[PDB]
Amino acid sequence: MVKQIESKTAFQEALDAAGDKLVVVDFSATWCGPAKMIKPFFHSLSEKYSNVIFLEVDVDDCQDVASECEVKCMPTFQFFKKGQKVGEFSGANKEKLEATINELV
Amino acid sequence: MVKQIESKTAFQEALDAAGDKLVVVDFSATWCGPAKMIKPFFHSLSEKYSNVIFLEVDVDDCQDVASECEVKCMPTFQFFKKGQKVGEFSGANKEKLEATINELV
Amino acid sequence: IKSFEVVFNDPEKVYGSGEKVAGRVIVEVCEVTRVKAVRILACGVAKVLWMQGSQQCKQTSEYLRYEDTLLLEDQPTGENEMVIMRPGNKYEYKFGFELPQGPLGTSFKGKYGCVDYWVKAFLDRPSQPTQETKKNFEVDLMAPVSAKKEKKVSSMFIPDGRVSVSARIDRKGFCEGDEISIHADFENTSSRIVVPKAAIVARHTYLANGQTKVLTQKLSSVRGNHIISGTCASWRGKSLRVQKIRNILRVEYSLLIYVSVPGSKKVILDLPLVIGS
Amino acid sequence: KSFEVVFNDPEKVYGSGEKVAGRVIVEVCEVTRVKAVRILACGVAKVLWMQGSQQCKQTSEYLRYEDTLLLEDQPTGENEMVIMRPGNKYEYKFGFELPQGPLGTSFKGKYGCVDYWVKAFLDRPSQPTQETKKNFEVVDLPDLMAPVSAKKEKKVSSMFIPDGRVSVSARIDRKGFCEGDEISIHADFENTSSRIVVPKAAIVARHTYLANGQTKVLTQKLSSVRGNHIISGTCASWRGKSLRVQLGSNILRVEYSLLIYVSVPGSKKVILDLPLVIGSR
Repeated sequence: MVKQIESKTAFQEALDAAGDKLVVVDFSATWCGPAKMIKPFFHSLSEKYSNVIFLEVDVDDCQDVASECEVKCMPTFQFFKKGQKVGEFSGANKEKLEATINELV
Repeated sequence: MVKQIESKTAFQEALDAAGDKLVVVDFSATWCGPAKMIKPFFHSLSEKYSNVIFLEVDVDDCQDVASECEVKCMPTFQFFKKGQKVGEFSGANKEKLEATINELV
Repeated sequence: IKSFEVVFNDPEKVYGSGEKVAGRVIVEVCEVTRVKAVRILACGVAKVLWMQGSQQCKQTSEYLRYEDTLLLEDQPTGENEMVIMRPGNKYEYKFGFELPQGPLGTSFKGKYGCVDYWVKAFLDRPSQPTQETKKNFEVDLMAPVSAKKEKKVSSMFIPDGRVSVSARIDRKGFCEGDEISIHADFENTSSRIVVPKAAIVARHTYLANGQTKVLTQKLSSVRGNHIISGTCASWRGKSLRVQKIRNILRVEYSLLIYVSVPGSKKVILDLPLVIGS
Repeated sequence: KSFEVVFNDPEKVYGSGEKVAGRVIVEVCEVTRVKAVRILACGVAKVLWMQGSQQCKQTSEYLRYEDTLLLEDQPTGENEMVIMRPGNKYEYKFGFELPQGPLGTSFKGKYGCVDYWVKAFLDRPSQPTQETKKNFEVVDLPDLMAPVSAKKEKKVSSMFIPDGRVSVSARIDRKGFCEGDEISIHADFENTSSRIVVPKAAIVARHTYLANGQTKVLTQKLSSVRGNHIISGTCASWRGKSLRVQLGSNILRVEYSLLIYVSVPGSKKVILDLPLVIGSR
């Protein structure tokens, strides 16, 4: 399951919430065709990989975290272990996303 | 009657074969309304003043008589005696015509 | 001089784009007059103006510049022979000109602008100052502008690939020196990498060689990050400067927001501006 | 590869005023960078003849129209550059109107011709400017050396001469003169009106030129004569009264008339207007 997210302090939280567990973040957007298409696939993967923490951030809602994280486009996905990014890619590609998820757990 | 001058020669002969008599010359053109208008009158006069000699000159037929006499427009009337000009005026004017005649016989 | 007037054939007419204005200048004098010429100028000038916060901001744009020297019908000789005018008769000079099709620039004949047409005729007389007679004739904006465009950009594996651009700015009217601030969303579900761009362009309509010409100048411009297939990106306050520029009737201005697409035609928004000083 | 001027109505004969429109159509077999696509469109007449040993020529421009073409995909305009791959047709649109007046009227006959055409220049990478030219036909809606002549009559009435009239007719030998020759005028004038009238003649020139942004016309009385006062109730004639013929490169053409008119005091002039061609040595 995927925690919607609305503040940088709410963001800090999850970075704690997950222990040693890798955490994937969809920086998404409402009006974006490709991010809308990938949302569902992002949701099911959260059902599968419950050893992993999924989160969403709306780039328009959190202009601030989007920037703290140099996000340029949507969907962009970023991966952390311990708190520090280890993965990240852009584009609505399910396969790449599972592939990266696995390939980083 | 009016005598038709056909040339510089005819002209000279007219002038000298005249006597002491008064010669009147209507410098004329066949396309000129005013010259056309006064022709019959010139002619009635010739029949009346049978002691005056009446010539006509076509300025188109004899431009040479015309320019030697310095005719500039038509009808122009010139008046002679012993080869020599004693009168002149221009324009289709019966009254003026009869006056000069009686004034210069 | 007894009377010098410009009179149109339909004195009650208000005129339209591409249409023909005609009539005459009529002159009567008390005493005889040597006249050196009668000449006409016809103009159209819209003038758009406003106060930013509380500042003097204004653009002027012409739509007619027409001049001719007029000629009495019974006076065929030419402009290097003066005419003798006399009491009694009433001397009549025809003129005829025909407006340009396209705008006459009423557009913001509103709270913000206004539009001046008229005809001056001039009487030139030896050792005199030319006399003149002037006769008129007839023929939001601080609201936000926003626009959108989509273009199918297909692929064997993405036969429904699209590219779009949706754009917004604060108003149509800007002072030299300002920043135009841009809000824009770009989508790219096509197989190409695409690049979004913007430029302010200047279209000078100018008088040259019997004409009738417009030249396009590119002023400030920016370029965004390339956008890979299956993504979107955004401008949020990304800003373009309005620079001063250095026989032209007017300059029309536009903001162009376009996404350039390799192998295909641009997807172009053209957003009209008004730009004053 | 292909570089072709293509009119929308390939068969039209254009009339004065109409507007001429088409496309310049550019096709390529390998990738090219284009600095500009331009056009110039002209219309010009040359009247040309021998006057004995010596040639006399008048040249008239009816249409001097230049311009740079923009493609729809060039929205940043023309100090910007284009990129031409094979396989699609590049179409540059162009238009203009024919001037108002009388146009030379497409000819290739005894004393010369009149051609209108459109020229398309192209400018590749680092190359000189290639060319294509295509004619179009034009039509305005008497032999140069035949005699020209006219007559006119006006009622100049009088309370005492109601049928008062002034009339003139004149003839000249040809219509074409070289600068320097004289025009020998044959004219007959009749005046049955109550005024004294004065016959006059004059060469008048209309210079058509480009001031901005227009085609203007400057008119100039260029040489004239004055006959004798013709008094009421008379006629008079010119027998070859003779009359000599003697701004910038915005000067397109000049048109000439011999005016032979009569002045009637307190009434309109009576005017014959005989057109002329006037060439130089």
